[PDB]
Amino acid sequence: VIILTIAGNILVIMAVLQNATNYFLMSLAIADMLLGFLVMPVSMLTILYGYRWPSKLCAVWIYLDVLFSTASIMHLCAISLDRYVAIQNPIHHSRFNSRTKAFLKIIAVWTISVGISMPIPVFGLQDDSKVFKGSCLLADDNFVLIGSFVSFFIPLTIMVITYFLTIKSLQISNEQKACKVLGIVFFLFVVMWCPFFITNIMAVNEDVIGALLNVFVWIGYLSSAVNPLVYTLFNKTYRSAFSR
Amino acid sequence: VSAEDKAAAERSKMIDKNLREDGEKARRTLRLLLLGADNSGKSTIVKGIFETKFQVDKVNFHMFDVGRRKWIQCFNDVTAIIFVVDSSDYNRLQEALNDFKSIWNNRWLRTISVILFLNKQDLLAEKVLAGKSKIEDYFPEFARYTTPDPRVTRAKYFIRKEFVDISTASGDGRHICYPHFTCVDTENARRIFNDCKDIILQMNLREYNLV
Amino acid sequence: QARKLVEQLKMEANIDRIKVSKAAADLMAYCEAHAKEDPLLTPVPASENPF
Amino acid sequence: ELDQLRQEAEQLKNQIRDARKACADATLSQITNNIDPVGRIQMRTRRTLRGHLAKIYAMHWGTDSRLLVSASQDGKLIIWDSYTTNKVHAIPLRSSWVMTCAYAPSGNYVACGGLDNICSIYNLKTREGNVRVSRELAGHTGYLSCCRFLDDNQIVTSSGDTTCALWDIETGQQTTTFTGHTGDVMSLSLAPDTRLFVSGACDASAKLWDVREGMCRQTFTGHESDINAICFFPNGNAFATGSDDATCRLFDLRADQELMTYSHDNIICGITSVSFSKSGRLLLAGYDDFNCNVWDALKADRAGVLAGHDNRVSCLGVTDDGMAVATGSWDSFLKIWN
Amino acid sequence: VQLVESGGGLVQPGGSRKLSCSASGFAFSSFGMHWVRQAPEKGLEWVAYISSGSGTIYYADTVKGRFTISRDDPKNTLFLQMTSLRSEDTAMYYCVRSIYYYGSSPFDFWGQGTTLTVSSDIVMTQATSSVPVPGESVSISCRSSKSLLHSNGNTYLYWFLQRPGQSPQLLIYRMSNLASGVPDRFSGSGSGTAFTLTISRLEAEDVGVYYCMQHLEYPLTFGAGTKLEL
Ligand SMILES: COc1cc(CCNCc2ccccc2O)c(OC)cc1C#N
Repeated sequence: VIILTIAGNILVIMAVLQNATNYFLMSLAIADMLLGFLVMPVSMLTILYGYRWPSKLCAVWIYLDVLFSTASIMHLCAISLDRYVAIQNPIHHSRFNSRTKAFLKIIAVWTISVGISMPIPVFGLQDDSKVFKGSCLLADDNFVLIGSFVSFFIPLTIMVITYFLTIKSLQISNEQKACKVLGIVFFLFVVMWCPFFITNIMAVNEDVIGALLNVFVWIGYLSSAVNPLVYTLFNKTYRSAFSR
Repeated sequence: VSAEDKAAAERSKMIDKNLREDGEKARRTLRLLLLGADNSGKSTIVKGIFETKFQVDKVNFHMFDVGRRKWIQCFNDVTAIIFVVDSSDYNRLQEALNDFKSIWNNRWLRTISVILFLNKQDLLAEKVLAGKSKIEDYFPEFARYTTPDPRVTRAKYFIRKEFVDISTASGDGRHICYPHFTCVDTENARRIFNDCKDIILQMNLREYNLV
Repeated sequence: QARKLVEQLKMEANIDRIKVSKAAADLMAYCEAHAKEDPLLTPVPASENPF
Repeated sequence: ELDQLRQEAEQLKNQIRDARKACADATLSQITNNIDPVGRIQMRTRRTLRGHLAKIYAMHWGTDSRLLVSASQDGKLIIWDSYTTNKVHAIPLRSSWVMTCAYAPSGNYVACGGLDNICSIYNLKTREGNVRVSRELAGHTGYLSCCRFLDDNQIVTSSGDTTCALWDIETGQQTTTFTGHTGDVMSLSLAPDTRLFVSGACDASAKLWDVREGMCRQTFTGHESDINAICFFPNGNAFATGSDDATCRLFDLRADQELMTYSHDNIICGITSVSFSKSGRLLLAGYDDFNCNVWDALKADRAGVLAGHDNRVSCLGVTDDGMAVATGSWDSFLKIWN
Repeated sequence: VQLVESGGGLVQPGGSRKLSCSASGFAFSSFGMHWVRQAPEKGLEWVAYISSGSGTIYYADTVKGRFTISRDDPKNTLFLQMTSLRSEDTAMYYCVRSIYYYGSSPFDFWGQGTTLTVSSDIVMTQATSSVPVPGESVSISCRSSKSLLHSNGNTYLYWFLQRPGQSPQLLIYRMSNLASGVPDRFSGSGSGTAFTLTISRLEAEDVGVYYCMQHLEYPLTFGAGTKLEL
């Protein structure tokens, strides 16, 4: 998993075709690469240590991971919205585009990500009760519910509405190649992201739930790895550059 | 730097600020290009270098037509070409086909889409209903062609088909042609509007990696 | 028009010519006498260079 | 009538070929065999002057060699200062289409024309701190392809209706018209003495014109397609041409015949410009592959390659001092190499 | 081009007065205005400068904090606002226009002056005050506190000639170039810290006072001046 994630992100960044959009693709790849470099090695050791903690590095680690995951999904929401306005009415979308929109969108998504992750380190550093329960796993029910609600209950509603509207608007072969691709992308994303957050919001046999949590957080890491490939694998020039 | 150099740098900054605004204002209009040989009526479709300017649904269009291999490299950023052909003369249809073939397979217009306009269909109707002049005289393959008064429909479908056949022989899927059968017709701006919208839509689909 | 064309050709017909050895020799002599001044051909110091 | 004319023309053409084929005793590449070669040269881009919002079609160095003009398809002309990369002046044109540009030898005027058949002249040093039109020279039938300044009162222009003209600016009307071309005239080059000038057209033949008399002097034909550029050896007794056959050629005046051809199997694209060096050894060239080459002019062996653009290169210019070289492009950025 | 200044008159000490200058016949927006005041028994002294587009503002040490300079592009006017006046401010104020670009010449035109009467630094000095002299060449030398030659190779020295009862006019800019409308007989030569102005074939109406000004850095300081008599 680690090797695949790092290689995909690295190869896509090197290849990037410098349109006014693909800077957004490079940014998303950077966030995914960051999660793999720091989060993947730690979590691996915890599974091997059988939930052991081989202290000052715990509280900081929980915050760092939250900032990454939040930025990733936020990038997907920004892409969907833009795409919709490019298919409902294309002329007024080609009007308002001044090659500076990418700078604004990149600043806006990153700003929101730091604010949501700002609280976890200050609270965790003071009272280790929240952070370490020697498992270094979050405890507070109220914060978990609020954080999960903001991180994953607003984007799902936005992405679902936008997908329905776009597929409705597209309906004469290039349109039959676009409908298929949109369907594939949405199905992969939802089936790779929903289970962990569903279970976590449900809870708050403890062994069953623990093992399920392990498998599902690894599935989430796998989705982080798959994101960059499918987005740029349908273009021909991307393929040729990849082969070269 | 001395005092003069700082004053000169200030002047340069102001120059640049003006250039940017002019560029955006220029970027808010759509440009076209008009082509047609003679005895076609290019001027009566929307009723050194001449130019017109019109608008529909708060979008601004610009047209350009001169009165040709060497100055054609200048027009390779326009959105669409317009090609007006006559449909009542049978003597010169081969010349119009050869001209269309030369424009479609040029080297600098490999990604610019064409709009067609076959003019004067009522004169075609009268000339084919009189029976004095027959299409079988000039085109041999017309005898066997059967349509997919029925005579007018068969004839006009044959004339449209040969142009589209020239179009689909080798295009590579990067640009396409949009035929039309234009008569006193007063709705020649709505058609161009819809076809330009579709052109930009295909461009946006191509850029977002879906295709 | 053919009268003007043939008149032009006849006027062009009589003109002085020289061998190619002399023309090539003069070309190479000029190219060689002013070699010390070309700044693009021969490299120059950074301080001396304006850019 | 017709038979005698055709026979006479054929007889004269054969006579001319026979006469010019009695002088060629030795080729050029057989005379300069024992010459030390140039080696390898490398030029790194020293500057890049940005600020245009479309393609660049023309360029011309100042007599001082520190300033330059540049005309774009966005309808604006910009005068730059090469040392500090600052914009001295910005001029907006009435017609967006433009294909040429020039800088007067004194430094008081510039000129430009395009697809509107009119050549307009702008005056630079006035009261009120303005840049306003002085004259609008008209009288051609097709577009203008190149115009070079002779004095502060004379111009020579080459149009696309197979003719060249010499204008006197004050009165506003032509004084001499040169005819005899069968295709559009694409390039015009003056001489260091400013008494003769050469012209190149689209029927694969270049001509040598006299300025005061007004009559063609010699005609050279050695190409397979149209010609897009032309220059003059710094001596004033040779000139190099470039065509759509992806090959360059060096014609001679006194010997009357072609001397050498520069071509490579790998390159098949047409050329768009040409220039010499201050001494006359190097020969620059700009292709449609988005890069330029440097040829050793006495051996026909490549010497170096400049590749800093992404779209084709339109114009190439060399300063009077020879300190630097500037190349324009369709990527809206023109750099300065040393 | 025309420059007109309206204002002035007897003012009680501590009073506030406004001077308005209107320019016509040229593009006001491109040029940058300057304010210069001349004492009755003293040489010209720089007061304030306003940049084109109001980007940069500079003031003299003496008038700093009590003088405000503003301009309106649409009305084509320049305004100077003075408050808390003193006794030593009795003088004549002249409107000056300067444009800065490569090869351009600053301080080309001087507007008509007005009268207002109330009820470190480069030091440049000229040894000769009065010289007695038609048909005989004359030489004027202006000394400098420090070298005015910059790294670029441009030395900034300006020579101004003022006729009796008339506004001063530019003669030589950068110590070599000659201003437009000036006769060829005037010549300028210089070296670091030593500048000499040589005029030959002197004729009538050439009599006047000559001032040497350095533009190397703010504040600009004028020379004492030399008077020519028949
Ligand atoms: C541990 O608590 C949280 C973890 C995350 C991200 C986990 N990162 C791995 C991961 C798992 C499933 C799907 C995708 C993934 O990237 C989170 O994002 C909003 C919120 C909370 C809370 N409260």
